[PDB]
Amino acid sequence: MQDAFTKAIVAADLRGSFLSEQELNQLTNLVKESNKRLDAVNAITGNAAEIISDAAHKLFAEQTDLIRPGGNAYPNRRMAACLRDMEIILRYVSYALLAGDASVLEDRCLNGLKETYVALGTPTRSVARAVQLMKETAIGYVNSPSGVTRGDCSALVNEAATYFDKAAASIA
Amino acid sequence: MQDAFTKAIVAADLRGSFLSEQELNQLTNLVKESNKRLDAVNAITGNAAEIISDAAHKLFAEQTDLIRPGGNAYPNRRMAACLRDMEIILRYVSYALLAGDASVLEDRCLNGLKETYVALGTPTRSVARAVQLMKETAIGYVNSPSGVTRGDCSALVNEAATYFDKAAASIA
Amino acid sequence: MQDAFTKAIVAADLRGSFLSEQELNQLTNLVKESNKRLDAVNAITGNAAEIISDAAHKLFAEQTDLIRPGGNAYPNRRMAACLRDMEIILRYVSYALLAGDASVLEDRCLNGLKETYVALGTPTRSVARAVQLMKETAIGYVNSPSGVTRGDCSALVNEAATYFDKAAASIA
Amino acid sequence: MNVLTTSSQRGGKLFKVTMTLSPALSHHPWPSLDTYEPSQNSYSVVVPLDRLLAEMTYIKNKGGRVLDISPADLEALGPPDISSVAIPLKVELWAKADVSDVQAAIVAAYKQIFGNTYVLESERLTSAESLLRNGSISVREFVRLLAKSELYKERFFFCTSNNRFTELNFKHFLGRAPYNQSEIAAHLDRYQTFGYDAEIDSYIDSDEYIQAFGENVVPYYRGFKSQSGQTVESFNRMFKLYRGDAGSDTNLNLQGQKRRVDPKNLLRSGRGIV
Amino acid sequence: MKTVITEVIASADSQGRFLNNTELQAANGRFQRATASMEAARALTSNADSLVKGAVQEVYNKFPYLTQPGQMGYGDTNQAKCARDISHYLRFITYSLVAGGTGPLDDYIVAGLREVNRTFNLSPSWYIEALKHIKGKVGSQLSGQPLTEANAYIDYCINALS
Amino acid sequence: MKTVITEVIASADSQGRFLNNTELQAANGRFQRATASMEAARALTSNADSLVKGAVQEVYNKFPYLTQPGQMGYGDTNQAKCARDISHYLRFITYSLVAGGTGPLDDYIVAGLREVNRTFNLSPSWYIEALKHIKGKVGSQLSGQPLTEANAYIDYCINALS
Amino acid sequence: MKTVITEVIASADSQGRFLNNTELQAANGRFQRATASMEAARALTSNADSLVKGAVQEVYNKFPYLTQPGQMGYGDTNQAKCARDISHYLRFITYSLVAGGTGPLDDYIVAGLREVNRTFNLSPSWYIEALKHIKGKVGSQLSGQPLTEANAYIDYCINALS
Amino acid sequence: MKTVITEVIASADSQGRFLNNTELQAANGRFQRATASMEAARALTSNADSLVKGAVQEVYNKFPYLTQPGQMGYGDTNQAKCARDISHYLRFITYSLVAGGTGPLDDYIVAGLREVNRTFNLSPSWYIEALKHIKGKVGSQLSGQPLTEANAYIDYCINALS
Ligand SMILES: CCC1=C(C)/C(=C/C2=NC(=C\c3[nH]c(/C=C4\NC(=O)[C@H](C)[C@H]4CC)c(C)c3CCC(=O)O)/C(CCC(=O)O)=C2C)NC1=O
Ligand SMILES: CCC1=C(C)/C(=C/C2=NC(=C\c3[nH]c(/C=C4\NC(=O)[C@H](C)[C@H]4CC)c(C)c3CCC(=O)O)/C(CCC(=O)O)=C2C)NC1=O
Ligand SMILES: CCC1=C(C)/C(=C/C2=NC(=C\c3[nH]c(/C=C4\NC(=O)[C@H](C)[C@H]4CC)c(C)c3CCC(=O)O)/C(CCC(=O)O)=C2C)NC1=O
Ligand SMILES: CCC1=C(C)/C(=C/C2=NC(=C\c3[nH]c(/C=C4\NC(=O)[C@H](C)[C@H]4CC)c(C)c3CCC(=O)O)/C(CCC(=O)O)=C2C)NC1=O
Ligand SMILES: CCC1=C(C)/C(=C/C2=NC(=C\c3[nH]c(/C=C4\NC(=O)[C@H](C)[C@H]4CC)c(C)c3CCC(=O)O)/C(CCC(=O)O)=C2C)NC1=O
Ligand SMILES: CCC1=C(C)/C(=C/C2=NC(=C\c3[nH]c(/C=C4\NC(=O)[C@H](C)[C@H]4CC)c(C)c3CCC(=O)O)/C(CCC(=O)O)=C2C)NC1=O
Ligand SMILES: CCC1=C(C)/C(=C/C2=NC(=C\c3[nH]c(/C=C4\NC(=O)[C@H](C)[C@H]4CC)c(C)c3CCC(=O)O)/C(CCC(=O)O)=C2C)NC1=O
Ligand SMILES: CCC1=C(C)/C(=C/C2=NC(=C\c3[nH]c(/C=C4\NC(=O)[C@H](C)[C@H]4CC)c(C)c3CCC(=O)O)/C(CCC(=O)O)=C2C)NC1=O
Ligand SMILES: CCC1=C(C)/C(=C/C2=NC(=C\c3[nH]c(/C=C4\NC(=O)[C@H](C)[C@H]4CC)c(C)c3CCC(=O)O)/C(CCC(=O)O)=C2C)NC1=O
Ligand SMILES: CCC1=C(C)/C(=C/C2=NC(=C\c3[nH]c(/C=C4\NC(=O)[C@H](C)[C@H]4CC)c(C)c3CCC(=O)O)/C(CCC(=O)O)=C2C)NC1=O
Ligand SMILES: CCC1=C(C)/C(=C/C2=NC(=C\c3[nH]c(/C=C4\NC(=O)[C@H](C)[C@H]4CC)c(C)c3CCC(=O)O)/C(CCC(=O)O)=C2C)NC1=O
Ligand SMILES: CCC1=C(C)/C(=C/C2=NC(=C\c3[nH]c(/C=C4\NC(=O)[C@H](C)[C@H]4CC)c(C)c3CCC(=O)O)/C(CCC(=O)O)=C2C)NC1=O
Ligand SMILES: CCC1=C(C)/C(=C/C2=NC(=C\c3[nH]c(/C=C4\NC(=O)[C@H](C)[C@H]4CC)c(C)c3CCC(=O)O)/C(CCC(=O)O)=C2C)NC1=O
Repeated sequence: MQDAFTKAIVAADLRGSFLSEQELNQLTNLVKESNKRLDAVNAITGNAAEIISDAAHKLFAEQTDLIRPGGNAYPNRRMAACLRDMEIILRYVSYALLAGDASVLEDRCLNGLKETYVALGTPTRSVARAVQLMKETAIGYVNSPSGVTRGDCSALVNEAATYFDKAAASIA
Repeated sequence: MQDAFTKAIVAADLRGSFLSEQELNQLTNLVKESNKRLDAVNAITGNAAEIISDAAHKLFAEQTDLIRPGGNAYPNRRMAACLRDMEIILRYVSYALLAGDASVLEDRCLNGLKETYVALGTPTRSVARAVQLMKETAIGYVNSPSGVTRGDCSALVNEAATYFDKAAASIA
Repeated sequence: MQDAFTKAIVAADLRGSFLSEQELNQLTNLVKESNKRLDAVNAITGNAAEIISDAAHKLFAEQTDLIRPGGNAYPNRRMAACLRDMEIILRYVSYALLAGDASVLEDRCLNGLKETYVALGTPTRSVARAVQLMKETAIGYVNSPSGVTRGDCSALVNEAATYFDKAAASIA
Repeated sequence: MNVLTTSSQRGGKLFKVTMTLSPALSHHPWPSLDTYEPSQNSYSVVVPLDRLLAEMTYIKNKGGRVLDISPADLEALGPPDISSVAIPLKVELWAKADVSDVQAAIVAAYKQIFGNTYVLESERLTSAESLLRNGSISVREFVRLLAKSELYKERFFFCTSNNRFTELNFKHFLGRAPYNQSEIAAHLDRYQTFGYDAEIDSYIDSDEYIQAFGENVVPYYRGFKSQSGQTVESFNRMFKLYRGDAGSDTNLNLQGQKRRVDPKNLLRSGRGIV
Repeated sequence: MKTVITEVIASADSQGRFLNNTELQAANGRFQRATASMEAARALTSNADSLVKGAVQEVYNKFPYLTQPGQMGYGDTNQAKCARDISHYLRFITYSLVAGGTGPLDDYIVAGLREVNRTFNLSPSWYIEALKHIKGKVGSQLSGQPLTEANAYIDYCINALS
Repeated sequence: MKTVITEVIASADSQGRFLNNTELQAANGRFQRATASMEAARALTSNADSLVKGAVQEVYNKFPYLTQPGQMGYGDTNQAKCARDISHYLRFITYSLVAGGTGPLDDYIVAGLREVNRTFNLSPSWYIEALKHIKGKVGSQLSGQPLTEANAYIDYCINALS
Repeated sequence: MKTVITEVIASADSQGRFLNNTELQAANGRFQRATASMEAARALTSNADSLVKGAVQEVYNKFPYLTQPGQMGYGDTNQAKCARDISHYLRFITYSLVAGGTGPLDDYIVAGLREVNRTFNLSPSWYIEALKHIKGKVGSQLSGQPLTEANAYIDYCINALS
Repeated sequence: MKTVITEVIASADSQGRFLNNTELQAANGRFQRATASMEAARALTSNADSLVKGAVQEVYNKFPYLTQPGQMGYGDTNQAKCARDISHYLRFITYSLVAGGTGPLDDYIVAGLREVNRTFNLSPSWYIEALKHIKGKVGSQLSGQPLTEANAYIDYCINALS
């Protein structure tokens, strides 16, 4: 598994080199913003259930097809599987966000996922949408939390978004 | 696994409906003929060994190449495998016959079977024939049995053959 | 698994026949040369480590890219894997040499090996070369050992070579 | 479990199997609901011959579906050697043919157009060959004649689906794999409304065909080399399409004429509408 | 899908064995029992409409506050999705009656129930009370072994929710 | 296929290990023993014809009733398939002699024996009696270590059938 | 690759669990400690080569027979491959410093070390002595928590080689 | 019992390696964080009495009907067992604060929670609402990293109950 430092190290090694002063300071900045990062990961963990629930309510509000017999979130067994997958993806997105690298998300979650769903008959476009809704709400929480020091988290909100967007793209 | 009732239920559910009076009475009739069905399954169980043996004797009577060196029912190891497969197929045909549905046969036995045999070099046309012979003899026994009230057991006899014919078709 | 006798037996059986006087004497000759064969297998076992080591030193002498970063025998983990594979192949070549038949080599070692290496990004041409070097040194030892009775081992040296050459061909 | 090494241990014939599993065989040890890894949706495992019957029975029961069984040793010898066909030898028919110049062409058109299946001597299109010899028709003209023939219709069309036919058609007539899902669809709709014959014409009067083969050149392989407006994944399709020098199109396979290019694979190169 | 027939077949298969007198005796039970089961099924089927409206209302009468604004028994959509859900339960009860086992209930309502109800803030108490009411009224639509069957499956759902 | 050579190789491979002095000593046994084995093999090979006819008949002489009508030693096809079967046994005995182990017998006759014999109503007693007779006559075709080898494998078949 | 971040994530994942306050507290340690780590990293980075030439020579001075002909500290290629190897170690030490864990050392030098050294007749003693020397000189390039970090990883390599 | 210290030790043990510098910072995180944690702990400890009475009442104010006769917020024993239960939660929150991880919560409240609540007809909604209220008031007893810690664990309980 990689994190943002480990990634630097692998690229350096492929040159046969000690880390460039370029790469060093990029990583010094990561350490600089790490308290914000911890709050951002904490924002997701602290509202995981609601993020999934709210995404869910809204997914089925939009797409009643899945809720009706013949639909991929019917009966209870399938809805529980769908709720479970929403959690799994939100979980690996939070891991990527602590790590500063998408690899755990791509390697443990996204790799093969689309082909799984197609084999199952699970409508990937609906799954992509459920991921887009989790993103909206998750970022909502990253941006408006309990008594965190005021500052600018937009860099981290972007990065979190790209992890949500990776997952969506990979699946649709 | 499905039986004839379970099949009805799955189709009803896909409509979002309680079972149609149409489907209800089709199932009432299956209950009506169920004593005959039990005798039919019992006919096969009670003569399983002879059904396999007699099919076998006749298969190798016809295809004397299988029992020559170079042949797929030579030496003892291969003959035992062939005798075993005859039993396995007769077994899943009897299960389908108790169930009133082919699914256990198709899902647990026939699915992939042809491609197995081709990988192995097992001549599928010979296997199909062994199944045709089991069918002849299996259907034979049910008709004349020891001391059963006289009536028409005929309609029941047709249910077996399609299961034997499914297997044959699937394999050849 | 086959040895040279077992091979004879399988071909005889496919005719439905007791072994031909032809085949009998071919096998009588294998028994005739078996002390030499034991010395030949013993030559490899008794110098396995040096055969691998010397092949290795020379492989990386020629292909200094493998031990640079980016190279398939870098870092220590990969070099240990490469040294291990050299041993595995030398091992199955010695087994084939005791057996008088390549089958154990082809079935347990060479089957699928090329496709493994390609999946891994392991340069097959370099692996083929490492096998060619093991051959040179191994045969060196088969031909010039400790106080073995003087005679002609060229037949066995050829046969050992074909096992090394099978492996090389199969992999490159 | 994936791509294998070796075959046997005590001795066996290893077969590698492939399935599609429920969370009944493999699940994570997590707090909720049983799920298998999404990327092991179809999983494959290599089992020696005795354990094989027991494994298939188990898999089928706990819900999986066997997709394939194939001996391991078949599958260890890689992918085809393509040296003969990376860059082929072109054969072209000149204006005043030489009597055996024309002999060269016929043998090659046969091999290439029919996809290396044997065309027995009772079988050959003799009247049509008469025509090429006298110059009444040209090499492309003759190539169209073979395609509309029964022999071509019979080994490649009548017994397989349209997906397969079109995929073979690209291989034979154009020498390259089929690039898009649209290509398959565009063709199937044509056959449906203008018939078999109009559809055959559509590869032989195409701009792509005309550039490369012109009119006196026998269609030759060209998909193992980069082409224009070719998606990138059409170079892996070519391996699926051509199985080596000794491989052929063959309708005599035990399983019948079937596909070779996965439908899922085609979609990776793009999906639109129409 | 669990029925007497599938169960005995499963047990035979897993021992590599033909169906024997043990397994056929079992099957006869399921077939002998079909008449009572299917009478319950027909009665529950034609009364479905009112059984559902009766139970839906009873959820509001037992949990009055649900029907106030800001609550989950308010507005057309909640009250619509409720009727639907009880209707799902009665539907699977009839299926379980007809099928000769709990399979339809196990596969379509029980597997996953709690996870779903917990994510969506649905209290089992409502559903138990819907079912307790349905059980009260089914006392006078059926009697004898059809009632016992209806009861068996209604109670099965109530235990699944406790 | 079980031979001394395959056995030692199997044991090395399974420990990821080169053949060592233990394994090569073993192999020397198999090679030293080849002369006696192969003498037995040649004698059994050229006498095959009569060894088979001798044993076939002895099955009928010991089980007289087999040769009456309605029985399994009657008619050309039964008596033909019998000679063939004893011939199969002698064939694999010679193979086991030549191979240096029971492999050929284990793989081609022992694996599956009882299932086959049981489905086809073939009594092992016949086959034991065929082999007991073959053992009697091989007493005067061979002697010393070739006889011991012949015996080893004939007896191995008789134990496989008991 | 082992870092505080990857470790806590691994532990969460393996229990199917979101990161919680336990895991985020851990991460804060790694981030709070980056300043000292990265100061050590910059100092070790700029003052680099000579450490390699110093340690290479010391291997020959402590094992004189090394720099004599017929030995493994003789000729340009041995002495070149030595400098390179110590340079590899220092490189991975800096990586481990920057990464927040032993991962780079574990994956690129420790995994396989002994097998390689044993096949190539490389004595760990040299490498320990190279590292002991590097540890002596790093005493005056750093101090406080940067020195403790440098030490942690140098010592980690010495234990890997004993 | 899950703490940063026990987690890293567990990971070493299962892996057999000495606690080394990658691990030491994990531990340093837990130790650096103790001050904020323990400030939250002291504030939650001395306000316990009122935090509990505040949350208990809020359960009745948000679910008015609970306090009517025949209901589970009526009579001394229900209302007594409620205060106790919220007090248990606050107690384990302080323990988790002091311990440096969720262990005390995981072992004494989370493991088994749903089974117990389901058998005893206890709705999680009450408990979430007790905790939401406790979270509101703890906004003005603490600030900065002590508040973040208090929040982390309160939210952890709310997610355990959803
Ligand atoms: C237990 C694991 C752990 C966490 C969670 C942690 C958080 C943490 N967040 C901090 C700052 C902060 N955190 C944020 C975060 C935000 N600002 C906003 O306006 C957004 C809504 C939000 C975006 C994510 C900001 C702006 C600061 C102040 C600037 C800084 O220190 O970088 C600080 C520095 C002290 C302070 O200023 O309060 C700490 C220790 N430390 C830890 O050890
Ligand atoms: C799901 C239930 C099920 C079926 C149906 C099944 C079929 C099956 N038949 C097999 C072999 C076999 N099957 C036969 C059958 C025949 N040979 C002939 O010549 C005849 C035409 C035919 C008998 C009528 C033979 C000879 C083999 C052994 C092939 C070999 O190893 O060479 C094998 C390979 C594993 C083994 O040998 O045990 C499987 C999996 N396995 C199963 O688990
Ligand atoms: C232990 C498993 C089991 C078995 C085996 C079973 C048999 C069974 N067979 C029955 C009837 C019967 N069974 C037969 C069968 C036949 N009639 C003929 O003339 C043919 C020779 C034979 C064709 C298969 C007939 C004709 C009846 C009466 C009609 C009917 O009940 O359908 C009945 C109804 C009672 C009776 O009339 O005797 C039972 C219970 N019940 C069981 O629970
Ligand atoms: C059946 C007996 C058997 C063989 C033959 C075998 C080969 C084999 N070699 C492997 C890796 C390897 N093999 C090598 C070998 C080399 N690298 C080079 O640059 C050289 C050209 C070459 C040495 C001469 C390397 C470097 C790897 C590791 C590849 C990686 O993980 O990046 C792997 C992947 C699993 C692992 O790394 O342990 C297998 C299965 N495995 C077996 O079980
Ligand atoms: C422990 C297992 C085992 C071994 C290893 C073994 C070896 C062995 N090698 C022998 C002969 C020999 N071995 C060789 C071998 C060679 N000649 C050469 O010049 C080559 C360098 C080398 C080629 C391989 C030769 C030429 C003879 C004498 C001829 C013969 O007996 O075939 C002999 C016969 C006695 C003798 O003449 O010394 C034995 C017993 N016996 C055993 O039981
Ligand atoms: C590596 C982490 C990981 C992921 C991501 C994963 C996905 C995954 N989702 C699955 C099923 C499923 N996934 C869903 C999801 C949905 N249904 C819908 O209609 C919605 C569009 C969507 C929810 C947003 C459903 C309904 C099933 C069950 C399909 C079935 O059995 O019919 C399965 C089959 C096994 C099972 O059902 O447990 C896997 C492996 N498994 C994993 O181990
Ligand atoms: C549409 C149906 C059709 C016809 C009718 C046809 C005729 C035809 N006859 C040809 C040649 C020929 N035709 C003959 C025929 C004869 N030689 C004699 O001396 C006899 C008088 C006569 C036989 C009775 C010969 C010898 C040639 C070869 C001329 C040459 O190449 O020198 C050619 C040149 C191409 C070739 O050689 O294959 C054509 C096109 N082609 C056709 O496709
Ligand atoms: C061998 C004879 C033969 C068959 C049977 C055949 C099927 C077939 N159907 C196709 C597409 C299609 N088939 C359908 C059919 C349907 N859509 C629905 O929603 C309905 C459920 C269903 C109509 C009942 C649709 C919509 C497509 C286009 C899919 C797309 O491009 O997105 C394609 C892809 C190529 C193309 O679009 O022309 C093939 C090959 N092709 C053949 O050559
Ligand atoms: C690259 C050079 C090359 C080779 C080697 C080649 C082999 C080859 N042999 C084939 C068929 C065949 N090969 C045989 C051969 C045999 N049948 C037996 O029983 C014997 C054991 C054996 C003869 C010794 C048979 C009978 C077929 C036809 C199979 C069928 O259609 O049923 C086919 C299928 C296409 C066709 O039938 O024309 C190919 C591609 N093709 C090539 O292009
Ligand atoms: C196949 C078997 C099956 C069952 C049993 C089932 C239950 C079920 N009930 C749901 C929602 C619901 N269920 C109710 C239930 C009620 N509201 C009230 O007025 C009453 C208090 C109560 C009826 C007693 C409500 C209000 C919702 C909407 C929840 C939401 O999305 O906020 C949902 C979420 C998807 C959706 O919004 O439809 C499921 C899956 N789904 C199934 O597929
Ligand atoms: C490779 C090793 C191998 C063996 C050993 C073998 C035995 C064997 N004996 C068989 C039949 C037979 N075996 C006999 C044996 C005898 N009949 C007599 O007159 C005597 C009593 C006796 C000889 C002592 C008979 C009569 C049959 C025919 C059984 C039948 O089909 O009814 C069959 C059934 C297939 C067939 O009909 O040929 C097998 C497989 N098959 C093999 O492949
Ligand atoms: C990524 C981490 C990594 C390490 C640590 C590493 C060590 C390493 N040292 C090697 C050789 C060597 N190492 C040395 C070492 C020394 N010679 C001297 O003068 C001194 C005594 C000593 C330095 C202290 C020598 C002489 C060789 C050449 C050995 C040979 O091929 O004979 C080789 C063999 C391949 C080659 O010849 O380069 C490896 C893999 N390789 C790696 O990839
Ligand atoms: C160590 C951690 C721990 C927890 C969290 C815990 C919860 C818990 N609450 C219980 C009961 C209870 N819990 C309540 C709760 C409430 N009543 C009200 O007025 C409010 C609605 C609500 C408070 C918000 C009630 C009324 C009971 C009595 C239930 C009964 O026995 O009927 C019981 C049953 C044993 C008993 O009767 O005491 C347990 C185990 N037990 C533990 O050991």
